[PDB]
Amino acid sequence: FIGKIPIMLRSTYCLLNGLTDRDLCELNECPLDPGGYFIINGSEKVLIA
Amino acid sequence: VIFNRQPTLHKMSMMGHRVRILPWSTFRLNLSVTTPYNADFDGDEMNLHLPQSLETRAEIQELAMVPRMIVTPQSNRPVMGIVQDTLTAVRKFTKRDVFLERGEVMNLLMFLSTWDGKVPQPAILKPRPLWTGKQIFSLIIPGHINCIRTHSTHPDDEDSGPYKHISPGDTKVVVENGELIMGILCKKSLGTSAGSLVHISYLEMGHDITRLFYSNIQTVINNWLLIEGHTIGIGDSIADSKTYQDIQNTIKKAKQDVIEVIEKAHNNELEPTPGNTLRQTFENQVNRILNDARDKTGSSAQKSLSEYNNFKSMVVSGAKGSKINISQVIAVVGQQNVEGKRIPFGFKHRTLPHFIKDDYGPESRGFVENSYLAGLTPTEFFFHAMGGREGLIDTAVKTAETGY
Amino acid sequence: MGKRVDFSARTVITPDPNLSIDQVGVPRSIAANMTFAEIVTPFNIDRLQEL
Amino acid sequence: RKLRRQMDIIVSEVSMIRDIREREIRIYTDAGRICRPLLIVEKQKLLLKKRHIDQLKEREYNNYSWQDLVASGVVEYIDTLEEETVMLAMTPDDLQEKEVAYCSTYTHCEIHPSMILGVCASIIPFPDHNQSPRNTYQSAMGKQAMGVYITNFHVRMDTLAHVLYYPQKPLVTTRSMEYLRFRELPAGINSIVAIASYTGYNQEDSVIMNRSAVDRGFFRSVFYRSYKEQESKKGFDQEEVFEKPTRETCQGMRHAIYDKLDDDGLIAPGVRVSGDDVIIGKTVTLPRYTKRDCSTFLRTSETGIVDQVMVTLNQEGYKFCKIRVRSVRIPQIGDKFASRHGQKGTCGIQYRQEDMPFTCEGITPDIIINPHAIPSRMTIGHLIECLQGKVSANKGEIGDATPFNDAVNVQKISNLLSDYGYHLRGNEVLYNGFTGRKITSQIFIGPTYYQRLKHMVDDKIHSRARGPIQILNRQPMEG
Amino acid sequence: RDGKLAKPRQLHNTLWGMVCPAETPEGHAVGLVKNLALMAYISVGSQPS
Amino acid sequence: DEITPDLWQEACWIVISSYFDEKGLVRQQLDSFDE
Amino acid sequence: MNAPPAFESFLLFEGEKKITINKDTKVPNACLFTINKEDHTLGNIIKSQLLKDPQVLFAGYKVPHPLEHKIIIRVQTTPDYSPQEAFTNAITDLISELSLLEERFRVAIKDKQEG
Amino acid sequence: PYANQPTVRITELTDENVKFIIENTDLAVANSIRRVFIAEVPIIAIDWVQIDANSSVLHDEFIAHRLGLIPLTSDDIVDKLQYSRDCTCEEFCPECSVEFTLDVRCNEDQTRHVTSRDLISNSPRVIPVTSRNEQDDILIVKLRKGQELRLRAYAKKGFGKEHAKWNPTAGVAFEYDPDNALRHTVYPKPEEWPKSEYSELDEDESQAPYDPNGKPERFYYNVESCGSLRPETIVLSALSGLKKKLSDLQTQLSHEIQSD
Amino acid sequence: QPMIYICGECHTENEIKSRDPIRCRECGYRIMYKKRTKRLVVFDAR
Amino acid sequence: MIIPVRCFTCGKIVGNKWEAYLGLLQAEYTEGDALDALGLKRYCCRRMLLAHVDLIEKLLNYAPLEK
RNA sequence: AGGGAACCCACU
Ligand SMILES: [Mg+2]
Ligand SMILES: [Zn+2]
Ligand SMILES: [Zn+2]
Ligand SMILES: [Zn+2]
Repeated sequence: FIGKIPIMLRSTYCLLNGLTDRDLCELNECPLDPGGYFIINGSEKVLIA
Repeated sequence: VIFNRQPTLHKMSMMGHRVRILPWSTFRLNLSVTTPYNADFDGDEMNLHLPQSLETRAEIQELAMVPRMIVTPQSNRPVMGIVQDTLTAVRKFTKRDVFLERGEVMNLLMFLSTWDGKVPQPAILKPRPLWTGKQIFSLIIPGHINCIRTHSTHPDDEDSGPYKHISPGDTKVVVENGELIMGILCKKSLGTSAGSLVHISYLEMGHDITRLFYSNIQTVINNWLLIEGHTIGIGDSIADSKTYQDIQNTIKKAKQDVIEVIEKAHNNELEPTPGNTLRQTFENQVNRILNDARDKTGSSAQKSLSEYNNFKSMVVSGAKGSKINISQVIAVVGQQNVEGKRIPFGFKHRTLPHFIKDDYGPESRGFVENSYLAGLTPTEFFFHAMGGREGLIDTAVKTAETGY
Repeated sequence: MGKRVDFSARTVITPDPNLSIDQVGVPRSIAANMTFAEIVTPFNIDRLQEL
Repeated sequence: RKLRRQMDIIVSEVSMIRDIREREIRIYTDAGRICRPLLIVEKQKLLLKKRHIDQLKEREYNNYSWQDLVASGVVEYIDTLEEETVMLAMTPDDLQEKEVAYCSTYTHCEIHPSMILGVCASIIPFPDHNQSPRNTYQSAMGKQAMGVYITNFHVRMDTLAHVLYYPQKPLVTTRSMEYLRFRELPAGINSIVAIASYTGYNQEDSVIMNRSAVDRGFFRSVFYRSYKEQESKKGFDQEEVFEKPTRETCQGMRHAIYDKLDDDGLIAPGVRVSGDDVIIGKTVTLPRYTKRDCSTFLRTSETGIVDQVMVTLNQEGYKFCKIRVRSVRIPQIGDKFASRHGQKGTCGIQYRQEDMPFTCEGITPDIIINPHAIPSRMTIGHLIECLQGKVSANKGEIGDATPFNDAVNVQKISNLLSDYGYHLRGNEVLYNGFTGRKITSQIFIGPTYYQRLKHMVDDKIHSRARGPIQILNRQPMEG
Repeated sequence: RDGKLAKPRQLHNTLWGMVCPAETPEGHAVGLVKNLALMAYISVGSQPS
Repeated sequence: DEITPDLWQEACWIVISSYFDEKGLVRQQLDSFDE
Repeated sequence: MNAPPAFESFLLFEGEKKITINKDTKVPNACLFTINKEDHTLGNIIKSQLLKDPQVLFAGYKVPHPLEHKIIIRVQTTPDYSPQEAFTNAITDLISELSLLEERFRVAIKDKQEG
Repeated sequence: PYANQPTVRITELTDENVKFIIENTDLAVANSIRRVFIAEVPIIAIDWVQIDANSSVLHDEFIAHRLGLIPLTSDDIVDKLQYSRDCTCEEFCPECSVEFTLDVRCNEDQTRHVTSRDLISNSPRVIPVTSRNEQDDILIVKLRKGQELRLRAYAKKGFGKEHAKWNPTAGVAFEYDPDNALRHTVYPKPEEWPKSEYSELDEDESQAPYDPNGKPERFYYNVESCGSLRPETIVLSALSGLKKKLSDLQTQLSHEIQSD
Repeated sequence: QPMIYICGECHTENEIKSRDPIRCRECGYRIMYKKRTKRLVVFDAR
Repeated sequence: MIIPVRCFTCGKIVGNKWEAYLGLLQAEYTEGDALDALGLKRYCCRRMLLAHVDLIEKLLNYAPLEK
């Protein structure tokens, strides 16, 4: 173990990757939420190009 | 209280007001004071300061109250005039053929704070008693001031022909002995320019009488506007088919002229003017052709407008808009410029990948040949976006330079 | 050269064609939160006592 | 190019530029090159054929997707450098033969020119009919508009959130709005708007609103604020604990009542709260004795009802609470509104239904905006939207305001509106509400999509008369 | 944003189809913060081997 | 074979719809992070 | 925060008077009638009825401010008449017309319902 | 110097609208009657809601607002009821209110629609209009399994001037001088304006000739009811209410004149 | 005294004592919600 | 989120029309025909139905807090 | 009894 990497939501290595809308709603996630951001201490962060 | 809007650019950015308590959560302002503050009601916020002693209260009362600020020493002319609805409406109100019945007159007199309670004799007694707009407005004018002005649509040769003193179009404003004898009121007569009616009222009567003059114009005219109405719609943006064909012919001829200039330059038959390289000469000729086309189409569009057209109503009153705005809505939008030049070749020898290389024609370099009503083509849309970006940037940088 | 000050207020502005040019409409909550110190005299003691 | 279009050795992402005048060929596989897809033109024909459209129409079943278009070499990604060498047709109409051909050597065609716009500018109807700074202004204001920001908002404890009661999708849309999910999560209401002078209270960009409509839920919204707090046991000397403090033991208790708290030191959902009301009771033991109040109070000047109360442990295992307070916001004088055309204003006054001007049917405007906005702003898109919206409400369809559409012009819309029994330019005869008299001028009136912006006067109003001061300089605090 | 040259804040011709010509903040950042056009894509890179 | 104008409008929006069905709107973020 | 209660537009506050009468001193035989918690409905009908009276020289009304609930009616009559008399007679005429209209509407409804 | 003598004709009378013409009156009276239809005809509506349970996806004020907007049959009761502010009762009594209760829980796997049919009244004659024995019931909220709504509400007398929920109309059509003989409007291009349904012009004529001696007579109304009152009862209640306003003003003015 | 909380996962009510860590007795979930108040809540229907 | 009870503009009841309108659409009515069948004549009421987005179904997709 | 700095977004 060498550290932890914050994971971008709905990316390949997120727990939501590939879930159906019904599965997302069971997790209390909005199916329309596009992802593409991080959660750091509860706060949603987006990287600006 | 002292009222203030930032940035505080001149004396009239901080003026004294008397407080009136009202229900909801906003500061409420009379429309005429928006001009000194450079304020509007699209989310602006203003500051209030309450003087805390009789001495500061007396200072504000005697030096800085709004009425004392009506004329500015920056340019020896009023800083406040009649604006927006009141201006458009008063222009309509004072037209020669505005007639009011007994009841309408009584209502308007209801809104005249300085009225002495005597209903004037109507201008028309038979077959029916009718008052004109000019008679009521004469009731609004203070004292016995004397003022001559001209309406904005006053023809230039009228003053030298016959009818100099009996205007066919009612375009000469004459206030004599406090009475509006003739003429259509507009920005030239009720605005902030030197020698306007409001200026003469301030100079002849005090700040107090003139304060009442501002307020009464507003209350009486707004209440008449409740009958007259004022709108702007799609129908004001249209022109007749003959006008459209004339505009299209003008544009087509201008395009062919630019083609001829290009073909001349391509054969080395073009000679530079003194003090100009050949490319500057070619650009001068092209820009001249396109400017002439824009002017001619604008004139055609302006000629097509009827007296009921609402764009024209707001332009002639001086309340909002210009003849250029009308030309761009009805006729072409015209040339788009960046840094004073036609659209540059941002790609290699091309303004966009949709053109061929070395295309100096109007479409390629940013001449928008459509009106806003017709809608811009994609390339015109992008070139117009480049042009507009220029203005946004100018604002956002000039501010700091000027502030320093 | 500049400072923050007491006895000041700020809010959105909205038009009122029914005010004189020298008036300003002020909401009640602002009017209730800002004060002017009035000196008691025999002229005004009753009015101020009720206040 | 053949290899890239087959996807054999060169992936679609790769850029290959030939500078003919120079004698350089430049190939880029870097990351970070911006590109866009374009239709390939060979000779003077699209490689995209009717069969590709047929296969895409059934993509639900046959699974034929966008990737198959790219694989069949019918579409290509072109980055800016390669675009320098492309001869691009705006529409397939440019490939049609013409008396004097302009180019006749096109290599590519646009899929649709409206794709030049981003997400926010794609919701503007008829943007090609507005002055460009106005499109720029809407592009910002649309990000300030209240809607339903996300479907799972009930489970989110965001610091700030606004939710509109009754969002509608616009009667007049662009085709690119289908992909932005604006239908699903709309941020506005189609409003009956009249462009008129009426009593003077919409001058200088202000608007007049119908109070009876507001009474019925027009643009009513709800504001949420979340407060968070945690109890820290950092040191054996001092520890913070959630509790309902009492004035005998705790010392720094404000004069606010603490009886709204439960025995766990927390307020319960459904309790009404006002500014300077305690919502989380918390005490810290000292090194009126042995306890210092450090409770959380509702922000000053705000009010609402506790919506929900969540209790957890944070990362280091300390007890942790978040409290969401809800506040219903009824639109009022000073609140800010905007159409999609950069026409923004604050509400200047509200009239009840009977005071509003009316058509010969019972119809009164929801909003009255002032005609002096248009002439210098030149937002003709707004007027055309109103005209088409009137047609679309009468006909029972959604108007198409996609920008560069030749099948739509003002005359066609006007002709349609005449068929439904209205004046073809959108004007109506209105009657004055106060007196019942007709208004001499006829009034432009129709449905227009309006937005309620987050800027509300009750979050801005502020006054001071000798309050708190800064420590270093003794001048009034900021904010 | 403190710099006052217009040139990098201008809408360059090559933004066509890549960056929205309309969406940009109207403050100090005008022209410096941009937004992708709807169909724009950014390459992730690949090996030239 | 050839798409005709009256069909062209529907065809172009079908192509664009398929594009967005495949990619979404934040594909650049997700692809960059996956890489 | 600063919203007035809705009932404020039609409920008299404690001590507030429904109607006050003052003389207009600029001209003879003129009165101002201030009415609290009324709006254009009453003001307009009363003014129009007064204009029907041949002994009324001036009749008009206004709402001084839309956010307040007061109307002012100004009436001037000939010297052989009184503005108080004109105001009273105008209200009586309006009541009579409304009573007749209600009777006739009842009769018309009955006719329509029968056939 | 005296009163008008209006006449009335009913041209259409259904359960939801009444269409009629008033002749030989003045525009001010016609408009005042219109205004009274909208804002000063009393009606019964829910104006007090106590929520005992609400597990729906809609917050309490949302539900309460929707309940306030449900029209209730008021046709004969409303004249009997007193205004709650005037009643001597301490909270709410049958002389100034009507009690409603609602208690719905979703125990099944299909969505439960809470409609106005679930509003149970204490008065058989004051009920949701859609519950009167086609028109569906008004949706209040939708529940999924395990969610519940339980509340108690009181309906009281009021008029549209206070809140639009007490407005009995669903559109008041009003119109005079269909052919523009008085020129109270001026058409820039008269020929492109469609005819009024009350026009009596030929298809080749756009507007009537100007009438210099004309006055507005003959006002056309189409009063549509929201269901709380019958349309004719709306009209009659308006006439009576405007008359009452005038009578009260007359009494106050008599006191004021006598007091000086 | 009871202080009933609802589990965020299994929706089970369960007692919690101040100074007791947050944890559902059934499923061990660490997020709980307070129950609606018993105080009188009354709205005008406006 | 849920169909408004009244038309904002005129106050006509529309809150009892949404399920019927959805029914008519699935029975192959065009929106204009369905709105005519429901008696929605003024374009304000028609706007109410035409532009509604029934977001409450999406909200009903989430499990409630209390069983 | 009451902090502060930094940065970001936004409004006129
Ligand atoms: Mg501004
Ligand atoms: Zn009672
Ligand atoms: Zn559990
Ligand atoms: Zn309606």
